[PDB]
Amino acid sequence: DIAGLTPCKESKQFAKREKQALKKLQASLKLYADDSAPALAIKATMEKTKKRFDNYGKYGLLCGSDGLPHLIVSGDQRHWGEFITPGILFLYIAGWIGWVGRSYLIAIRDEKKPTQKEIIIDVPLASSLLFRGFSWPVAAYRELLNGELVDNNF
Amino acid sequence: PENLRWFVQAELVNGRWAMLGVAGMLLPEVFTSIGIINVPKWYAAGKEEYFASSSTLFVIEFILSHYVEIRRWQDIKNPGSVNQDPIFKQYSLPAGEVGYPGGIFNPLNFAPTLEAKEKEIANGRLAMLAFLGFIIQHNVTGKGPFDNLLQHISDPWHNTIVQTL
Amino acid sequence: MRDFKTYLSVAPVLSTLWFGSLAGLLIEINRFFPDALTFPFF
Amino acid sequence: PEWLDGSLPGDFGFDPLGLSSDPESLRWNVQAELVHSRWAMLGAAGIFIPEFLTKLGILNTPSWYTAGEQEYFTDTTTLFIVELVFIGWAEGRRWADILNPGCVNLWFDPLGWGSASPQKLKELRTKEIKNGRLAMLAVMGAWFQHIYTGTGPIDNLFAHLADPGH
Amino acid sequence: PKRGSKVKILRRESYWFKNVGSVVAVDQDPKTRYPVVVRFAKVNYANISTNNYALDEVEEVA
Amino acid sequence: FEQWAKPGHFSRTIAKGPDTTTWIWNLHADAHDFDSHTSDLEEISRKVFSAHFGQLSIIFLWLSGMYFHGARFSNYEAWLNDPTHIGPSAQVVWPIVGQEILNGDVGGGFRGIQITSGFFQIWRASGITSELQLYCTAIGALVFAGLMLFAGWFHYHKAAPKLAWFQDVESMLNHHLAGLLGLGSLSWAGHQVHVSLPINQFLNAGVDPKEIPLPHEFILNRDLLAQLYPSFAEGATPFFTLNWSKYADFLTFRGGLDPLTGGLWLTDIAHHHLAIAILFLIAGHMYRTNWGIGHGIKDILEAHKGPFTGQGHKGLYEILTTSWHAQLSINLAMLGSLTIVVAQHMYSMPPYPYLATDYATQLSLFTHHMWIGGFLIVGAAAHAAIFMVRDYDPTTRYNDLLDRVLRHRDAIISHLNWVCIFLGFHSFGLYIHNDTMSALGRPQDMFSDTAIQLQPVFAQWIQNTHALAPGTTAPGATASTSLTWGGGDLVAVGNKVALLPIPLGTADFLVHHIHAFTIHVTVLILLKGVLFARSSRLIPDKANLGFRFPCDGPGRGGTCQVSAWDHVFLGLFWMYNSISVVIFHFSWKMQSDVWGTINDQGVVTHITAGNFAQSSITINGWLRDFLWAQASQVIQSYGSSLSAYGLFFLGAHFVWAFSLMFLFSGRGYWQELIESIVWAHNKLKVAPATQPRALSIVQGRAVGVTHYLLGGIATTWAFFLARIIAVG
Amino acid sequence: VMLAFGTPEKQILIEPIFAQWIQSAHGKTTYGFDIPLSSTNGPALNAG
Ligand SMILES: CC1=C(/C=C/C(C)=C/C=C/C(C)=C\C=C\C=C(C)\C=C\C=C(C)\C=C\C2=C(C)CCCC2(C)C)C(C)(C)CCC1
Ligand SMILES: CC1=C(/C=C/C(C)=C/C=C\C(C)=C/C=C/C=C(C)/C=C/C=C(C)/C=C/C2=C(C)CCCC2(C)C)C(C)(C)CCC1
Ligand SMILES: CC1=C(C/C=C(\C)CCC[C@H](C)CCC[C@@H](C)CCCC(C)C)C(=O)c2ccccc2C1=O
Repeated sequence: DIAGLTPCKESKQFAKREKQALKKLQASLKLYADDSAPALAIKATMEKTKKRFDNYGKYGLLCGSDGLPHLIVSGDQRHWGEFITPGILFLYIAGWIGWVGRSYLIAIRDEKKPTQKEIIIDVPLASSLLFRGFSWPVAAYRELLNGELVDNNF
Repeated sequence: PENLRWFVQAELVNGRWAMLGVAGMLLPEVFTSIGIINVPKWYAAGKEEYFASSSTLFVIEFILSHYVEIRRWQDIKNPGSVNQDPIFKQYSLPAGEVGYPGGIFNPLNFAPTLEAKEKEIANGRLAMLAFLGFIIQHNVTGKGPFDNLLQHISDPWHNTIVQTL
Repeated sequence: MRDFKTYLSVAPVLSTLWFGSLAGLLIEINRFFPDALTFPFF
Repeated sequence: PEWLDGSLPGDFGFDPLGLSSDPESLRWNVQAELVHSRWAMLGAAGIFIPEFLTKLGILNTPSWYTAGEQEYFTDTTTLFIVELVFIGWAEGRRWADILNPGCVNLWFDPLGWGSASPQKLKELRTKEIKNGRLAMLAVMGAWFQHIYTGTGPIDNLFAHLADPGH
Repeated sequence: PKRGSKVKILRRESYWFKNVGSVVAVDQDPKTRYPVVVRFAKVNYANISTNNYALDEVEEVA
Repeated sequence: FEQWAKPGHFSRTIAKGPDTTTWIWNLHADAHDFDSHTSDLEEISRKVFSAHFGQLSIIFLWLSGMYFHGARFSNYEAWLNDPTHIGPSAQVVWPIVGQEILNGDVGGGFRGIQITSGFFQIWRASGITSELQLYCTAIGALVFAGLMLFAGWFHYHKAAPKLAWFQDVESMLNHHLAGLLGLGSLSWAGHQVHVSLPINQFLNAGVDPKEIPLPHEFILNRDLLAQLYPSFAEGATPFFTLNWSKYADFLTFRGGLDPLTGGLWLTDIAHHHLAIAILFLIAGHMYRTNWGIGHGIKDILEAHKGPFTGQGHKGLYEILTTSWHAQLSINLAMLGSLTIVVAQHMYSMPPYPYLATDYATQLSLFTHHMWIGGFLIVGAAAHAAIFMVRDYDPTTRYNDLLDRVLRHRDAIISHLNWVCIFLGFHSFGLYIHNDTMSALGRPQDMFSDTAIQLQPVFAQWIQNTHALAPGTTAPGATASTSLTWGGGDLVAVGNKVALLPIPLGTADFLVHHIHAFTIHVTVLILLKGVLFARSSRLIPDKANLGFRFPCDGPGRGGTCQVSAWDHVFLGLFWMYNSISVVIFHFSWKMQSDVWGTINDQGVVTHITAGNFAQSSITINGWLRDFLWAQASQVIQSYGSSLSAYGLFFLGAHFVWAFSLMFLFSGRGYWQELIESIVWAHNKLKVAPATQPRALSIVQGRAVGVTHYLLGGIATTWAFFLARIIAVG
Repeated sequence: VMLAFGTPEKQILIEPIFAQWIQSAHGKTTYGFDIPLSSTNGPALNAG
C-alpha cells in the first residue's frame, strides 16, 4: 500500500490489461480448439495464468500503474521480505561455495603438490567440503576472525 | 571428527534455556487441557502489574537482564565460574570440555573425549528435536494430539500449504 | 569407494557437466512452483 | 620425471599393464560392485517370483482386507518413510565391508580364519548360486514387466505361446 | 646456517618477492651482487624462473 | 591405447610444471594444427582423413536430425498438399517458462516455430511423402554415421595407415569423377526419372493426399509411367542403337520453369545429370594408374613453358602431391566461389519446386549459402602462408613459376593498391556526392537514374540476347534460359511473383562496382600479406616467429600486425564488411523490385516500392529506407514468434559489442590488472598456482574477431528474417 | 526476456524505494505515504 501503487485488488489496470493481454491468444478460435497440440493455443496455459488470475492476487506487491508488480522490500510492512525473506538465502547460497571454494583449494597445497591438482578435481565435493556449507556463519563463520584469518596458517 | 571444545557452554547455555524453554510452551503442552498459540503467563497474576504496552513486560524485566547475563560472559572470558559446574568441572561427571588455553597455534591433538553411557548431558538437546517438531506444526497444524485405538495411523484428513493462510 | 576422499576426478567437462545433468533441476523447481515472482516459505 | 618414464606402467610402449583395461572395469573396489550386485537383486530375487506365482493362487487367491484401522484415505502410501527407513539402516552399515573403514586414508579376532575364510568348497557354495541367480534376474533384465503394455500377459498367463496359430 | 630455507625476498627489485621460503643454494665466490640462488614453485613471465639475487633484502621471519 | 591428458600435448612446452592460467587456449589454440606438429606424413596424412571423418559423421550426425525433426512433427504433410499459403515447420518446443510462443501456431494444424531454408522444398523435389518415411530415412543415416565414424577405429588405431599410396594422386582424382560422383549423378537419374519425375508430374494436379504411390512400384513392371510419358517399354531399349529420339519424349532442353508452380522442370533434369554425369565417369580416366592409360600427374604441366612466364608453370609441386597445407588454398578458393557460384546461381534460377514466389528462402538461404563461400575463400589463402613459413621444405622451385612472383612482389601487389583507391575510394566516393547532392544537392543535377543518366540504359547486357538465345541461336531449349534475364516475356504464379525481367541501370553500375571494389581491397590483404609473409621487405626473415606470431618491434618505430595470421585477423573483418555486404544489395532487389503479390489491371505490386531505383543511390537511402523503414518487423515484434529476432540481435548487438573491449583494448593492460584482485584471494589464501595471467595478445586478436564477427551476423539474421514473412 | 515471450505480468522491475525520501521533504507533495514535513504542515517544514 506504500508510495502508490495499489495492492492489485482495485484491479483498474493489471487485472484488466491482463484479462486483455492474455486473452486474444485466447481468441485463438482462429484455429480449432477441441483436443490439439497441434494448437492448444487457446484452452490451457491460461490455467497457469487465468486459472491463476485472481490467484496471483494475492500478496499485492502493490503492483502499480501500467498495472504490474513494482516489487519492493526496503524494510517496511509485510514486504520486509518480498526480496529479503527470499533475500538472505542467496548470500547463504553463494559464499559457502566459497568454503568448498576455500577448502577445495586449501587442500590444493595439502597432500602436497598442486594446481591441475585443480583440473583433476579429486571429486572434491558432496559433504563437509560442501556439507559444512550448510553450517558456516554465527555458529562458526568466524572461521574468519581467528586462526584461519590471521593468517596465521603456514 | 569435528573441531575443538570451543562452544560446549554456548550450546549448553542453549540446552539450559532449552528444556525449560520447551517447558515454556509446555504449558500449552496441556497438563490435560489448555493450549494454542499463547498470550498469557504463568499464574496469576494480579499486582499493578506486568503490563502493556506503555510499560512493556519487555524492557522493564529485560533491561536489568543484561547485567545478569554480562556477569556470566565476562565470567566466561576471565574465568570465572562457580566451583565448577558450567565452566567447568567438579561433579559429576559430564562430557568434558577437557582442554587448556592454546594449541600448536591449535592442534596438539583434538578430540579424544568420548567414552561412556547414556548419562547426564542428553536431555539438553532432546528439547531442540522437541522444538523442530514443536515449532513446525504450530503454524502448519497448530494443535498437539496423541490418540490410539481410535484413529492413530489412519488419520483422518488432509491439510497442506496454500489454502489460504 | 572410501573416505572423503578425494576419491578420483575426471577431465574438462566436470565444471561443465554440472550445468546440465544436475543444474537443470532449477527448471523443474521453477516449473514446480511455476515461476517465482517472490517468496514462498514453508 | 619419475619414473615417467614409468608412468606407466612405468614406460611406454606397448602392452600388458596389466593391471590391464581401460576399456572396461576396473581395479580398486570393483568389489563394492560385487558386494552391491549380489544383494541389490537377491533382494529382487523375491519380489516378482512371488508375483510370477500369484496368478496361480490355487482355490481362493489371497484375501486380507485390514482388521487394522479404516477411515478417510486410510493406510498405505504414507509410507516407505517408516517401512524403508527401517530397512534403510539395514542396507548401510552391514556392507561398509568392501574392506572397509579408511584403508583408503573391541577385541579383534572373530571369526577364526579371514572372514572365517573360506571354506574352499563354500567359496564354491556362494559361487554361481550367487551369480546364476543374477543370471536369472537377467530374466528380470528383459522386462521384469512381461506386461509390455502387453494386455496381455493376461488373461494370466504368463507366457504361453508355443505356438498355436490358426 | 640458512642454506635454502623458508627465507624471504626484500628489495625494490623482484617479482615474487614477499612470497616466502626457498633460498635453495648459496655460493662462496665473491664479486657481483648475486650470491643468493632462489627457486620456488611459482613463476614470472618466463617459465624456467629462478633468476638470482642478494644484499639489501632478507628481512624475514623463520 | 594410448593415451590421454593430463598436461602437455603438442606445443612442446605445454606441461611446463604449469605456472599460469593461459595455457587453456594455447592448447585449445594449437591442438588440431601441425608443424607445431609434424609434416612427417606417415603421421599426418593419417590424420587428415581421420579426419575429414566425423565432419561427415557430424554431417551425418547432422542430416539425421533434419528429417527426425522433420518427420516426427510435420508441416510437410500438413501443408505439402497445399504449397502457396500455409508454409514451413520443423521444430516445436517444450512448455518451459514461456518457451511456447516460440513454437508459433501457424502451419496447418501445427504449433511451431516457422522454418527458413527449403527442405520441405528439398524433399518435395524427390517425392518421398509420409513422415514414417524419411523417418524411415532418419535411421537410414544415423548408424550410417556410425560405420563411417567406425573408420576412425578401422584404420589408424588397429592400423597405422599408409602415405606410400596416399602419395601418388591418380586413382582418386580419376575415381571421384567416375567412382563417387559417378555412383551418383546418373544413379540419381534412375532415381530422378523413376522415383522422382512423375510422383511430381502427377502431383502437378490431382493426387492430393494419402494414396501416394510408394516408390515400391515402377521397377520390374512399367505400364504406369508407361501409361504416363511413353517410351515403348518392352524389353529392348532403343538408343542401344539410336532410337534415342523416342525414349526422349520427356527431356528436351525445357529451360524456363514449371508455370504450374515455379521451380523449373524435372522433365529438364536427367539430360542434365547423365551427361554432366559421365564426363566425370569417362573424363575420370585420363591419368596413369596401373594399366598404361592416362596422363602426367604433373608430367603434363612441365609439358609447356613460355619464354617469360619461364619454364612455364613447370614441374608442379611435389608436396602438392604430399600433403594439405601446400595444396590447401586451392581446394578452398575453388570450393570458395563454389559457394557464391551455387548461390548467385540458386535463387538466380530455381531448383526444387517452390522458391521463385516463396521468399524467406529465395532470400534466406541465398545468404549463408554466401557466407560459407565468403567465409571459405576469404580465409582460404591463409594457407599460402603457413606453408612458406611451414610445409614448404628445402627446395623445388627457383625458376619455378612460383618464385617468378616472389621476385616480382612490391610491383605486383602495388599496382592493385591503386585500383583499390580509384575502384572504390571514389566509386563508393560516389553515393557520398549524391548525398551532399540530395541534402545539399537539389535533384537539379546529380548521379541517379533520371539524373546522371544514362537514358535507355543501363543495358542489357546480355542477358537480353539471353533472349533471342532460345528462339534461334542455341536453336531451342525452352523459354529464355532464366526469366531473370531477357526482355518482357514475363511469368510468376502463386498470386505473388516468381522471377521476372529484373532490369538494372543506374543503381546497378553503382553499388556493384563496390563488390566490384571490396573484392579488391579485400584480396591483396591477402596478397600484400600472402607474398611478404616469410620474407617481408621489412623484418626480412620472418620464419623466426611462427604462423600466428603477434607483431614485433616497438622499434623500427611501430612494427605490428605483420603475420599473415594477423593479415588474416583482418583478412576477415572486411569479408564480413563484403559478404555482410552484397547480401544486402540482393535483399532490396528481390523485393521492392522483384517480389510481388498480384491484384489485376497490369500491375504486380512489390513488397516495397520501385523505391530503390532513386532512393538507394545516395548512401543514406539504406537507413531512411533499409532500416527504420524495415526493422519494424523486429523492433516491435515481441509477444509473438518474431519473438527471437526481437531476442537475438539484442544479445547480438552486445556480442558485436563485447568485441572492441578485447579488440580496442590493451593486453599488458589487463595482466597488470589480474594482481590487484589477486590480493583478495591470496591474502585470504585461496588463489590458484595456475597463476591467473590475462589473455595472450593474438588470443584477443582472436576474439574481437570471432565476437565482432559473431555479432553483426545473427544480428542481421535476427533482422533479415522477420522482415520477410508479414511484409514477407 | 518476458517482454518478448508474452509475459510482462511476471517481471523483475524492482521500483526504487530510496531517492524517494528526498524530493518530498524538499517539498514534493505527490501521492501516498503519511509522514511529516511536506505534510504541507510539517516540523522540518516548520520553525521555517
Ligand atoms: C550472469 C549470469 C548469467 C547471465 C547470462 C546473460 C545475461 C547472457 C546474455 C548475454 C548477451 C547480452 C548476449 C549474448 C547473446 C548470445 C548469442 C548472440 C549467441 C550466438 C550464436 C550462435 C551460436 C549463432 C550462430 C549463427 C549462425 C549459424 C550464422 C548466422 C547467425 C547465427 C547467430 C544464427 C548466466 C545465465 C550465464 C549464468 C548465471 C548468472
Ligand atoms: C552499523 C551501521 C550500518 C553500517 C553501515 C556501513 C556501510 C558501515 C561501514 C562499516 C564497516 C566497518 C564495514 C566493513 C565491513 C567489512 C566486511 C569485510 C564486509 C564483508 C565481507 C566480506 C568481503 C566477506 C567475505 C567472506 C566472508 C567473511 C564470509 C563468506 C565467505 C567469504 C570468505 C567470501 C548501517 C547500514 C546499518 C547504518 C547504521 C550503522
Ligand atoms: C578483458 C580482457 C582480457 C582478460 C580476459 C580474460 C582473462 C578472459 C576470461 C576467461 C574466462 C571467462 C574465465 C572466467 C571464469 C569462467 C571460466 C567461468 C566462471 C563464470 C560462470 C559461467 C560460472 C585480456 O586478456 C585481453 C587481452 C588483450 C586485449 C584485450 C583484453 C581484454 O579486454
